[PDB]
Amino acid sequence: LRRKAARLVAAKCTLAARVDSFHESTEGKVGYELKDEIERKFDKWQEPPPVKQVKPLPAPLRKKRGGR
RNA sequence: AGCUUUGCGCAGUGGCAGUAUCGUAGCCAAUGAGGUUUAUCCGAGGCGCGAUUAUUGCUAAUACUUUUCCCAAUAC
Repeated sequence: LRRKAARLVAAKCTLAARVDSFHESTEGKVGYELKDEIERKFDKWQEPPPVKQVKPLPAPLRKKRGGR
């Protein structure tokens, strides 16, 4: 997942650098929000897979079409 | 006043393929999906789940017997 993470980190770093180039969000709210988003998307990737049901065999046993 | 371009609908005439089509009050996505090549470069859907003849509807093929009429003198 490291390249998928690197793309996201690069995008959010571009956003933070554009934020900082005008010296706005001096205290650091935007960076904290972007880091929180990055961490949440990282946890989503590593979140354990959902519970998935087993499909039983249908039945051991009707008209059919015909054309081109 | 014709000619013509783009996108969207309604149709008609064809051709091609059934290992693919569709759904997504599930998740993520141009504040970036995905990146094997062309990476100080490209640029959209992707994942999971679900339905199924790997889209779905029709149409057709897989049979003859009920009834309802009857006998009689030109005679003790």
